[PDB]
Amino acid sequence: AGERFPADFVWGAATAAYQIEGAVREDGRGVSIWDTFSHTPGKIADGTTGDVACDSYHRYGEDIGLLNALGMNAYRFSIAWPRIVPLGAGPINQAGLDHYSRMVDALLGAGLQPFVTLYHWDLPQPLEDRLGWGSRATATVFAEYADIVVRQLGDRVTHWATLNEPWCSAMLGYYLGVHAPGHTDLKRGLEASHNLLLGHGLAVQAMRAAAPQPLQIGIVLNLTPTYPASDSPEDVAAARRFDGFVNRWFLDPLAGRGYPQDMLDYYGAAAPQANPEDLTQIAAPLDWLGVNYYERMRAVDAPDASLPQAQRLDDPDLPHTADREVYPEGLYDILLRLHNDYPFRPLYITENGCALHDEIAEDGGIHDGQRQAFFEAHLAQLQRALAAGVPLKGYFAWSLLDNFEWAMGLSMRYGICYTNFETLERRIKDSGYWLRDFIAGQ
Ligand SMILES: *[C@H]1O[C@H](CO)[C@@H](O)[C@H](O)[C@H]1F
Ligand code: NA
Repeated sequence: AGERFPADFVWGAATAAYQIEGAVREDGRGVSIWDTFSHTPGKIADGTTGDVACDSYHRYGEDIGLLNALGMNAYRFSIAWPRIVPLGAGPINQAGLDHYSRMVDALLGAGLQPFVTLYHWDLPQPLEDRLGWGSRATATVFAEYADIVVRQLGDRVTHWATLNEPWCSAMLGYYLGVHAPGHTDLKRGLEASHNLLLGHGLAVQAMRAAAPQPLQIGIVLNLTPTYPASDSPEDVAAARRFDGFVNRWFLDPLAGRGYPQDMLDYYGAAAPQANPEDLTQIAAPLDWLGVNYYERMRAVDAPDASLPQAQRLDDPDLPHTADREVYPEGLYDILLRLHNDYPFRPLYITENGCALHDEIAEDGGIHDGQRQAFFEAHLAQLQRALAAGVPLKGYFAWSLLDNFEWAMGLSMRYGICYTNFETLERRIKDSGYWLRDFIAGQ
């Protein structure tokens, strides 16, 4: 494959508001489901919360300094709905909009294109009190929030994503209970998935009407390429079920193909009520799709397990990070599939990276060679994808800096920059210097 990326390729790093900002009560911010969840004893592995995190509400200028030192040309970050509409449904908080306005101006002044995520999991708690993503009304008010934000910032921000990883919000938040709000019911999770998709579609339409200029609007999906452990009917069916559970359940309705019928049959009475009107809304045309990629699923049939009755067959020969199996070829596979089998284009890699047991060494650096190798290998797969015609326009490393990693708290470090959570000092890791020098060469 090729050596060089396009001259106008987007090179960035990514964060999310609750994971980095802190300042959870400042300047009118409301309570989010992640404030409630992280303050519930036992939900976070290490007793931490997002109360301070990286203090990026006050220290985003330091984050900009890091992006500049890395030679990036873009920054993917989220806007906290609790800062914009603290009650979820209700009046706006101009102080919240002004904060992000200043941030956007600081990014543009630095030559960093803002790639804004509207929803990165921090649902206002008052909406969860009224069933959260279990209620259609949450979709409606999400679109109202999207309208307000674009009205004020859309003169400067062209590239917007509605949702980050609706599979996580629905299935981890309402079915498996490991993410906020922490419910454990399949029917509620599937209902949440529909109202997330509906909220996405309503927001796209609202954003286009509210925008002062044409916008490039996408959605961001985690995708897991799935492979049967054997060619038996049982294992192949398990792979199809897992592929439907994570990938096709979201890709198909967004593509105007309805929900996948095999999954509707498998889910039975737990499937949501989806009329043709909702599906037309959900398929609101998009300008790009964001792909979040870390891992494959090598599936074996698991009849006694919870739905989708498919377990991972571990490969001890493959490298593992602090929390995941490394399989770079899956990134090529999933992109080839999107390019040839689905209508979304162009594509951005909106999240890719890894977690390691990073420490500051005696010399002062962070020697994260496995993370450097992770980036090198995945970037090579992107060159293969580009060679095959995949319309890939950018890449965002997850994450700019170590941050609050959801149910694992501050204990799971994904940064290309190290965060000292006691002093708030950031330091570039060796992999970040590698990205800097690779990008500079491009
Ligand atoms: C994508 O995955 C990373 C690692 O688990 C999370 O920190 C991000 O919030 C999620 F969008
Ligand atoms: Na390892």
